[PDB]
Amino acid sequence: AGSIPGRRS
Amino acid sequence: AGSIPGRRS
Amino acid sequence: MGSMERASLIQKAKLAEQAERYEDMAAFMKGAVEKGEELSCEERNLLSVAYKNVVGGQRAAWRVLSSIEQKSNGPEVREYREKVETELQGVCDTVLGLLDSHLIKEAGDAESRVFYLKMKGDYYRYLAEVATGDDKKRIIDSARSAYQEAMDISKKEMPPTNPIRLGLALNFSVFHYEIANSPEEAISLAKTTFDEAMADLHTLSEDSYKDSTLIMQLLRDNLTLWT
Amino acid sequence: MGSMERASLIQKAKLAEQAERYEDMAAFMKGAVEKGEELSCEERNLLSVAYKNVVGGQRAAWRVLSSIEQKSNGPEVREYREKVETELQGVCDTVLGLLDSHLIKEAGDAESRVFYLKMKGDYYRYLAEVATGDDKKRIIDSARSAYQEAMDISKKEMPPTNPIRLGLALNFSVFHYEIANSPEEAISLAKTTFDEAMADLHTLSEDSYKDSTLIMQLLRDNLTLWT
Ligand SMILES: *Cc1ccc(S(=O)(=O)N2CCC(N(C)C)CC2)cc1
Ligand SMILES: *Cc1ccc(S(=O)(=O)N2CCC(N(C)C)CC2)cc1
Ligand SMILES: [Ca+2]
Ligand SMILES: [Ca+2]
Repeated sequence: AGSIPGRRS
Repeated sequence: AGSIPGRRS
Repeated sequence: MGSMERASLIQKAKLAEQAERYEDMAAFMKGAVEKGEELSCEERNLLSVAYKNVVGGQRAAWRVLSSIEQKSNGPEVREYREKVETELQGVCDTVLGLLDSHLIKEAGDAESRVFYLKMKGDYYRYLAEVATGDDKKRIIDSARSAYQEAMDISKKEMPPTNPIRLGLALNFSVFHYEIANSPEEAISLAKTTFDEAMADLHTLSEDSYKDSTLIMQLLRDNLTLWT
Repeated sequence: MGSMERASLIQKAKLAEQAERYEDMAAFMKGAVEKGEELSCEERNLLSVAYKNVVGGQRAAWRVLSSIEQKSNGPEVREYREKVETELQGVCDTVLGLLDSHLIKEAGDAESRVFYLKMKGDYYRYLAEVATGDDKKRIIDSARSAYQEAMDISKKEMPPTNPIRLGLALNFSVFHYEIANSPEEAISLAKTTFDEAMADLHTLSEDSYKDSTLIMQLLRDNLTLWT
């Protein structure tokens, strides 16, 4: 299950 | 040009 | 970072991202927050990206060590898992502290307030991932409460395709599935979010359509795994 | 790490590698070296892997920032490049300090002594990558001197297929090409090393053959780029 990656602007 | 990667045991 | 200009901290956070120096990036953005001014949309994203990378590396390490520890059951694996766990909790507490002093209370527009409340839910969720027992219960309720307030605002104030609204619903659905032991609530939220976004896509430009459909595919990816 | 047992530091270094926590891994291995006992083959490799990962991330970041700085020519890019550069130099100085106090002087077998002298050449080479001017000259000579002593021992004491001998020759050839502005010396060393290893492969077991040919392919990869 994946949350928002959120690791690149 | 590549040296020994050397980053995994 | 008290002696560095706000604008220089922001510029260095962008450089740190390019250099894949995420601990530096987070320290620069913490310094920028502590200048006391509200953050722009771009600055909020830099803050979030920095800490998501830092805590993401810690979570990955904690999971590796926790798996080794579980298979083992000397003190070294437990001790080192505890060290990583304490570091992870410290980063989560730092982010939560920035949100509480004073990002959330000064956030009056729906876009900023929902963004920060989603962060608050996420970092309580990361605390919940490593918590054990009754402390876990209150941490779980803190995550749920933050996500729920963000959801309530987002449904009143943002269109169903708004990427922050979509990402909030995605992460709250993961909370339900992975933390709260509520897979049916997770599935229902993901399905309803996806369907309401689909019905609103016709209103969007080409660029906004791309932004929204990318997150919709993440909702569908979870639904595929969960059903 | 003075209060932690040597064996616990080694065990935690192995866990840190699995968790991709290379700064921790390097700190554990520094603590193990500072116990004052000589290192086994496996322990030397853990020390080298830890620091190569730490300095490798710093070098990659320094190159990103140096490229941005060169394209730009406020003070922020230079200041941040300098910060990363100083951190990188500090890690190199730490490794060189461990080698000087007292790993090299206690290393009497060819395998350990060549290993440590190759490290010494590598970390002076990383210092040379960021050095400017006449300081660069003495740093370059320090790298050359360490590699040359390692080469002299390796040619007297190890077969031409030994993986440490091969990796030393590979890295010294990179030094010649990239640092010393001696591409012809780099090519000659890589070619001679490859050819002498090829002629010795018949003596090896299947597993040793795999070890040696993997490094020989790296020599060939460089020769392909250089010719
Ligand atoms: C939880 C969250 C954070 C940020 C967004 S975003 O700003 O719309 N966006 C999502 C995709 C990312 N890639 C394009 C890099 C960038 C940030 C949405 C939800
Ligand atoms: C410079 C150097 C260091 C180490 C070696 S090694 O021990 O023979 N070996 C090379 C390949 C690596 N992969 C198999 C992971 C492991 C270490 C050779 C040269
Ligand atoms: Ca100012
Ligand atoms: Ca002891």
